[PDB]
Amino acid sequence: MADVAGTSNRDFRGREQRLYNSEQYNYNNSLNGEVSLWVYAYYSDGSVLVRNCNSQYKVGISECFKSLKEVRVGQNNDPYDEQEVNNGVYYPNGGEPTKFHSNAKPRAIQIIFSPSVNVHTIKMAKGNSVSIPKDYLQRSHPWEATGVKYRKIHVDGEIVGYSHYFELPHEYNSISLSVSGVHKNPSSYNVAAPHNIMDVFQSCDLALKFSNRYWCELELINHYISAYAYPYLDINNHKYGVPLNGRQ
Amino acid sequence: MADVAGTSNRDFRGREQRLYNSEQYNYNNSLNGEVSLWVYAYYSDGSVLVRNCNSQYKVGISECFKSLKEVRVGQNNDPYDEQEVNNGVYYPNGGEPTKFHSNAKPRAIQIIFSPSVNVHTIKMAKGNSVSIPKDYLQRSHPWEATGVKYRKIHVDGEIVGYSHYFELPHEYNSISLSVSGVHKNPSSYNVAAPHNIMDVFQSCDLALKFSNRYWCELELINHYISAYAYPYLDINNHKYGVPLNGRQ
Amino acid sequence: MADVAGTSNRDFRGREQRLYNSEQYNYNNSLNGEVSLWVYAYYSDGSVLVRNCNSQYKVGISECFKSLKEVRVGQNNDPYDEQEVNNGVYYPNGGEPTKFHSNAKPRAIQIIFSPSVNVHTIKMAKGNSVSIPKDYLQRSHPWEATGVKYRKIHVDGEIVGYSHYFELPHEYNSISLSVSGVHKNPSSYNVAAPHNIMDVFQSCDLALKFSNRYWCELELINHYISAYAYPYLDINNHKYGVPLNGRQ
Ligand SMILES: Nc1nc2c(ncn2[C@@H]2O[C@H](COP(=O)(O)OP(=O)(O)OP(=O)(O)O)[C@@H](O)[C@H]2O)c(=O)[nH]1
Ligand SMILES: Nc1nc2c(ncn2[C@@H]2O[C@H](COP(=O)(O)OP(=O)(O)OP(=O)(O)O)[C@@H](O)[C@H]2O)c(=O)[nH]1
Ligand SMILES: Nc1nc2c(ncn2[C@@H]2O[C@H](COP(=O)(O)OP(=O)(O)OP(=O)(O)O)[C@@H](O)[C@H]2O)c(=O)[nH]1
Ligand SMILES: Nc1ncnc2c1ncn2[C@@H]1O[C@H](COP(=O)(O)OP(=O)(O)OP(=O)(O)O)[C@@H](O)[C@H]1O
Ligand SMILES: Nc1ncnc2c1ncn2[C@@H]1O[C@H](COP(=O)(O)OP(=O)(O)OP(=O)(O)O)[C@@H](O)[C@H]1O
Ligand SMILES: Nc1ncnc2c1ncn2[C@@H]1O[C@H](COP(=O)(O)OP(=O)(O)OP(=O)(O)O)[C@@H](O)[C@H]1O
Repeated sequence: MADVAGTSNRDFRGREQRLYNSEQYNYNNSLNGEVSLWVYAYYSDGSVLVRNCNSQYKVGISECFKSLKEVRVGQNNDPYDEQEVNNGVYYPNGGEPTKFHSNAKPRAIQIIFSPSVNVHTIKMAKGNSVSIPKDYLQRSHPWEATGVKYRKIHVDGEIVGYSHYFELPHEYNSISLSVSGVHKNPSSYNVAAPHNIMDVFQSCDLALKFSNRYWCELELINHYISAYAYPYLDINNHKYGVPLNGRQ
Repeated sequence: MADVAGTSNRDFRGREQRLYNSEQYNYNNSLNGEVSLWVYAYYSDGSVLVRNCNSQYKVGISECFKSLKEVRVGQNNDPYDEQEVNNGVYYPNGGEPTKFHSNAKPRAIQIIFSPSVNVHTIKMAKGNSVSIPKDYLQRSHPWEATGVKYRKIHVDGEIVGYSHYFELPHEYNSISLSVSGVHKNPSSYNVAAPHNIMDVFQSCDLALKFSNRYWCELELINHYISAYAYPYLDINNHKYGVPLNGRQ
Repeated sequence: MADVAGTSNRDFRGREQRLYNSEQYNYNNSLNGEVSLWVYAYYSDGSVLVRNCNSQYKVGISECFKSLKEVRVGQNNDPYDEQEVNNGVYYPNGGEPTKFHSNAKPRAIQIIFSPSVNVHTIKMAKGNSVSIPKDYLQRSHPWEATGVKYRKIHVDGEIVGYSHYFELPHEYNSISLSVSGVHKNPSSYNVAAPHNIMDVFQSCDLALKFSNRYWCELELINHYISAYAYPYLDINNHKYGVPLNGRQ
């Protein structure tokens, strides 16, 4: 005898490796492929809650003020005091917690999409603590289209995902949050027109969700992001992901 | 320069105020606007759980027997005994709780929609304790269309919302509950036909939800309803809401 | 005369009984009828979690690794240790629980549909512990169509439901799970084309859900399955259900 490895056009092992990676990249971008969304809530103790949803055609996550708060499973969370925090955040002077600022409040949110999203379809409702998009329902558009703010996460010249990050450093940064994006579809075949619409309804049923609180960004990077070939952007602006298209 | 306030057609401050209010009322009723649903569960201790959802195009809430039960966050809820209540309510003589009637059972339900709902589209599945609409699945239509029972909440001659209220005073009033309504659309443009269908799918992702148990109706009126310009109807048939159209 | 019972074509009581049963069977199969899905998670202590959803047009259930785990309401569940189990199952050697195998892990899953499902529409995402269908998102089709594996549950010659059962006997059988099916529609009228599409969106709102952990299969058979005329298949391959069509 056979040709020698890495010297000719008959390194079929090499060609197959490149195709395997290209096939995965392009399958993900096909209408048969996943589109995925991660919402990361960063807490002052360094821990990070991730909410993930993976689905065909479109994907979303919807959270309220309470559901974004840090919960340390199987440890003390002062649940009564934190309900009083909630009452005090839903209306000023509306509660009697033993604290001014709950350390269970997120300090920042990172939204990441898989590279298979179309950024023009991204929608976000970053609402107030009682789940209104813009102060009062009567004046609220139920979302903002924020795609232009999404940064490409590049690795080795390939877009491995998209990130929108915003800090919540101020005491009044008390939010509810929903996010939605639609899978790429450069064809003119509408996946939700009658020929395929019921499948999109089924995709709502079939969407897989994951949630966990990791003790720190290092642990998240190591045992979640890297383990499962997900894209990420850390606090030092370091990009993580696996470039696949046309690559060995 | 200038004319004197409140004496001529050049009180532009006055005209702008009236337009600001009219714009909010009419924006809410546009296809860009919210439709909102509140389900209030009233408990014997005077507290009130609210479940709220705010979304474009259509909105709904789905609860089971268990999820409607009173939960006092961070206080004693006798969770084992209340699981035995559940077993005893799912099937007669099916549990061994230390009580005949759980005070965590709702005594009444009020369903309120924003004025932007079309009442003809309202659907409710008030089912039994195991989440069947009408005793057995084989004979169950999955909803009832109850719009004709909805009372207008009028303030200053304007409809600020719609209410359907039913008490659960009897021991056998053990329910599951889902409710759905569609945003007004007097146009013939179908928001869920192919030109806009994927946006309606995204609205399912983007819908914002809120839940809280207020200690009493007074507190709910003060720190939830009134604070956020929501419609309400209290036990004394008093109407709450903010009239906007054509008004200063 | 009157004729004597059970001797002539004028036993109208008999004819009405047969029609009542036939009407229920056939109503369930009409587009006005329910389609229902049950996911049973079997634990080593003999208890069984059921997740049920009942809805018009289509129905689904989506669970993650954590949500399928046994929770004994109001009893000790060692929540910190079980969070460490989760960390250790999401990534090998990723936690520090006091055990090798959590007895809260399901030992098997049974998926049952009502007889009103079309088995060709059934879709399942049996994913890994972090909610990816097939190891990595890039290579994952978001479901498998498993209808050919569904066994008919026959009683008295009638199909009363469909079952797909799989054991999780191995230590590596750590899963996430979503399942979806569409209600029979032998007509060519698309329930999700524009004439009726918004109603299918409302059905997503209106779907009723039920969850409970029964202490054993006997109790489930007695107080859930049999009580509510649901189909079932027990560990000894015994079929349960109520035959209705053309029957008294
Ligand atoms: N492209 C390129 N890579 C370099 C160069 N010098 C060092 N490198 C390293 O080599 C890596 C790329 O190697 P290859 O993947 O085999 O080069 P390629 O350009 O992708 O060529 P093909 O994969 O054969 O199409 C990069 O990640 C660099 O870190 C250089 O001059 N050009
Ligand atoms: N319309 C009306 N309001 C009265 C009358 N007497 C007292 N009021 C009070 O005045 C309020 C309405 O005042 P306005 O809003 O300025 O009157 P309006 O009829 O709405 O007239 P415009 O807003 O200028 O179109 C009501 O809420 C009443 O409580 C009356 O005779 N007619
Ligand atoms: N069909 C049938 N059933 C039998 C026979 N012998 C005993 N059985 C029992 O009788 C039951 C059926 O009785 P029926 O429902 O009145 O008989 P059928 O065949 O359904 O007749 P129709 O309901 O009048 O149309 C079955 O469940 C059997 O357990 C037999 O020879 N033929
Ligand atoms: N020294 C080099 N000279 C020329 N081309 C390079 C070199 N290093 C990498 N490349 C190529 O340039 C392209 C971009 O790779 P690069 O490593 O810059 O991506 P990146 O990970 O986004 O970089 P960075 O994260 O440092 O901004 C790839 O096709 C890669 O093969
Ligand atoms: N004394 C009055 N004489 C004439 N018109 C009035 C008077 N008070 C209010 N109105 C007008 O009548 C219309 C209805 O207002 P009204 O206060 O009756 O509404 P409402 O809040 O539903 O009343 P209620 O709650 O007492 O049934 C409004 O346009 C208002 O400006
Ligand atoms: N002894 C019998 N002789 C003839 N027909 C019978 C007899 N028993 C039942 N049947 C009929 O045969 C058909 C199938 O009934 P059968 O009891 O076999 O269904 P099944 O409950 O699926 O049976 P199994 O569970 O034992 O496999 C029905 O129409 C029934 O009336």
